[PDB]
Amino acid sequence: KIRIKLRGFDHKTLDASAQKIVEAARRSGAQVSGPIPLPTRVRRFTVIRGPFKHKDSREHFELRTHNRLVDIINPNRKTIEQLMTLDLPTGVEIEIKT
Amino acid sequence: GKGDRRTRRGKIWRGTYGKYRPRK
Amino acid sequence: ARIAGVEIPRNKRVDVALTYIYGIGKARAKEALEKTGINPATRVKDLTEAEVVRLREYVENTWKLEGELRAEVAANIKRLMDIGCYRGLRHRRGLPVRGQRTRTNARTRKGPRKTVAG
Amino acid sequence: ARKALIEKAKRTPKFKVRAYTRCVRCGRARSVYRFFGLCRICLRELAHKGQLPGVRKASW
Amino acid sequence: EQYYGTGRRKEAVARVFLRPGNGKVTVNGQDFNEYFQGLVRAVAALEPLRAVDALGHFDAYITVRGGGKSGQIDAIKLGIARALVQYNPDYRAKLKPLGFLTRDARVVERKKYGKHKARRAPQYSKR
Amino acid sequence: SLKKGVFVDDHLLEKVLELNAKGEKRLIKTWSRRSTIVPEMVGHTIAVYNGKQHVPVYITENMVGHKLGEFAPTRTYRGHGKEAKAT
Amino acid sequence: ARRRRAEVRQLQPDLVYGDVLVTAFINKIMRDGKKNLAARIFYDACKIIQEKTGQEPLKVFKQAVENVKPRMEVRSRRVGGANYQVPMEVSPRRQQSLALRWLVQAANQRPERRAAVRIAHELMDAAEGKGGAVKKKEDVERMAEANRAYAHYRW
RNA sequence: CCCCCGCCGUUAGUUGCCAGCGGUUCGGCCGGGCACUCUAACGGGACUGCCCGCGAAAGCGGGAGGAAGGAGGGGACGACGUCUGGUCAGCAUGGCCCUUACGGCCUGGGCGACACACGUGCUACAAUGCCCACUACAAAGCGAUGCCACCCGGCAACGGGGAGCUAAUCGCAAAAAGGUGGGCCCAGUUCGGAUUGGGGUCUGCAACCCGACCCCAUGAAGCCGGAAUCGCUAGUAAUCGCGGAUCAGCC
RNA sequence: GUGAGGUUUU
Ligand SMILES: [Mg+2]
Ligand SMILES: [Mg+2]
Ligand SMILES: [Mg+2]
Ligand SMILES: [Mg+2]
Ligand SMILES: [Mg+2]
Ligand SMILES: [Mg+2]
Ligand SMILES: [Mg+2]
Ligand SMILES: [Mg+2]
Ligand SMILES: [Mg+2]
Ligand SMILES: [Mg+2]
Ligand SMILES: [Zn+2]
Repeated sequence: KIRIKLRGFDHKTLDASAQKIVEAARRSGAQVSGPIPLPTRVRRFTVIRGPFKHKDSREHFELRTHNRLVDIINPNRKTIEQLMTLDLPTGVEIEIKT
Repeated sequence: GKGDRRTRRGKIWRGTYGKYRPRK
Repeated sequence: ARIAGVEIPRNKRVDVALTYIYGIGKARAKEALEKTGINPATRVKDLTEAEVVRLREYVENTWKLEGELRAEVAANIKRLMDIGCYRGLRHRRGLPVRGQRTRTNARTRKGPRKTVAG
Repeated sequence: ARKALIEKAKRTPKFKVRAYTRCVRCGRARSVYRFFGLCRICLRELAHKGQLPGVRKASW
Repeated sequence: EQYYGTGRRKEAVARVFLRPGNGKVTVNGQDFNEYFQGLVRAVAALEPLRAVDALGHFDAYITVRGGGKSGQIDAIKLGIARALVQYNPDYRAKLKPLGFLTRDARVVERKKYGKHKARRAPQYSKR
Repeated sequence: SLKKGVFVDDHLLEKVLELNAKGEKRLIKTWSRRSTIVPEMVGHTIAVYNGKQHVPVYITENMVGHKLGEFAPTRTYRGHGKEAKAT
Repeated sequence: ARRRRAEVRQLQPDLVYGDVLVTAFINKIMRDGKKNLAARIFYDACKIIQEKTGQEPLKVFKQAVENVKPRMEVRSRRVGGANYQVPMEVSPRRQQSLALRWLVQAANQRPERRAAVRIAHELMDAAEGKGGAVKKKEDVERMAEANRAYAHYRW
């Protein structure tokens, strides 16, 4: 129904919300589906390792943007509550859309 | 040619289109 | 098939032989023919023999005569040194005057590999 | 200078040339980023302690 | 019409569409010589169909998305070869004697350090 | 490629034009050449850092839209030679 | 080293008329990876590969198989005093490949104004069977099996 | 053991396809699908394992066979050590001097000065190339003071809006020879090309000598090079095509 | 049964 911007640090810790709101919202009313994957925006900073005496042969450096969204089929007072009353604040910076 | 003053891709390599060959 | 100018490129396409007339180029030989109605894929030799002679006055209306603006190539260099500026001896020492490098590349206005002793 | 090149550039910034896009703790101004702030040298001796996660080694 | 065949060269999202009909070969809104016009490798597309005396009674249009052009032809040579699940894949005497059972996997190799265009590099100097 | 805004530096825009108030000596010290030379006063001598040192410039009424950027002597190029090649 | 058999250099089964022998020669005509400008010479040109040879549009090179292939020439010599390593008991694959890379520049190096003559400058030489590879088999490939002096140095 | 790649039942079904049959503006468009489709989550997923020859001893030719084969592929990866190789033009650290100073203080000039002489990037010697009707087959990073379709004023280099986006459609961009094209007719030639002094638009304190070079002026050199070099083994060269990164142009 | 115009020490 509603879009929720899911940004996690690692995809396991983003599955600590994408696999916890879902399995915390299937059992008692106003059901929920699984998360579709937003594109992992892997940045590229392929820059020189050594400070001065290093001309070529540099190492790849990435930046992984693990992002999904969970599609609920009904929001109410017992499923919007499950978005903001459970938390594992170690791999999660999420937003709620409207 | 790339390095020419005005060709097809001479606007591409140098950045902008011409005053006789516009965008559309 | 006589032309509007002086040097004849010997009976080519109207986009080609009409172009390198002095005072004429790509964006003058391209728009000077589509206004008059000549298909740009046709030949100068296969033009109408009245279009040979009536496409001559249109070129000689505004811009200054052949060789005179080529003399203004050497005269603009004269008028920029109105007090004998430094750009004048930027010009008259055989080098590009924009500010290119001149040890490597931009070997044009310099004499090609002319003078070194060692 | 070596110490107060940070405080030399903290006058009024004028306009959009001679940019003070410098590294934070040391006196570098080369290969800084608009996500790090640090440079390509300080991501080597700072982000490979574990101090700055996110960026890792991909090596695919 | 919707089959198992997904021929993916060139990161082309292959959705191949065919059933027993009347025409030889079709494409999205064109007629095999206007959309596929431009490469001679598109003059004879249906090699797995025409190779087994099953030439031209299939619709054989597509919805393929990604990359360029000739990997769609490779998505016919391999896309129909994966899309013959309607024509009973236990038929093991139709593609085995011909030199056909090598799959399209030749992808263009990636690019590395000290290098212009994927194993083109500046040379030695000795000074 | 010059535009409708003929820019002179705010450090050097109207602090060259002290002549037009009353009339004084024929020298005033400006710095820049990327800023446009002042078109208000004509015929006099304007002191400028001409690239090497502060030596003045003198117009003789030949400028209509010509750029002053061709006035910069600091490469005193005596001539060719003196290379000592193969090194 | 070199002690290993080759690769999948045999290109692909093509689809136009078969004929992988001369499609590789189209790959010798083309440059810069350009297609639909070299295949138009051999396939889409309907007036130069036929109406001049007399017959047989695709198999013009019947004459350009039997008596045109260069086969027999020296490999490589160092200071190597007076070896003359012509005979060599040469290979058919190298015999075909020297024709495929040496029957190319009788049209590129020999220009003509017309867009129907500079292409199929080669087709008359393939139909007739003449050029630079016919006198070369009499000059180079007939100086190895007649008489007795050269050198015992072989390998 | 760590992934790309070819690769699937399970796959999440905001990419969603009339593939059934649906109705539509005839883009699955729209009020249920997930049967066919990725991104990203994933566990199964052949192993010369079986056979017949070489052999006292695995090296063991080839067949079956699948996504691929006897090492499925490139890649990812870097020994004990060498060069008293180099780094203060990162950092801390020993040490020479400098602390009324090789510091800061203020904005013009310089690193792009020219007659050379080696290799490194764009790279035409032409009908097989080319200003030229043209609109497409897009792999991934980019982008809300930025991208900027459409709608513009447009001979425009580009003013001023808005359309969609706090970021996979919406828009980046054009994917390139796709052209079923008309021709440039052996040409030092619209194949080819720079330096050039005046005008018009700037993103920007400001573009000169250090804006892209935008239609203009104008187009010198070049027909494949010598004593034999040097990047390349089948998706490898080679023109073509896209974005960043400090980022205003871009050098 | 067969091979070198052939080198100088930084
Ligand atoms: Mg001429
Ligand atoms: Mg390639
Ligand atoms: Mg299924
Ligand atoms: Mg391996
Ligand atoms: Mg050394
Ligand atoms: Mg060394
Ligand atoms: Mg040293
Ligand atoms: Mg010449
Ligand atoms: Mg760019
Ligand atoms: Mg010795
Ligand atoms: Zn730093």
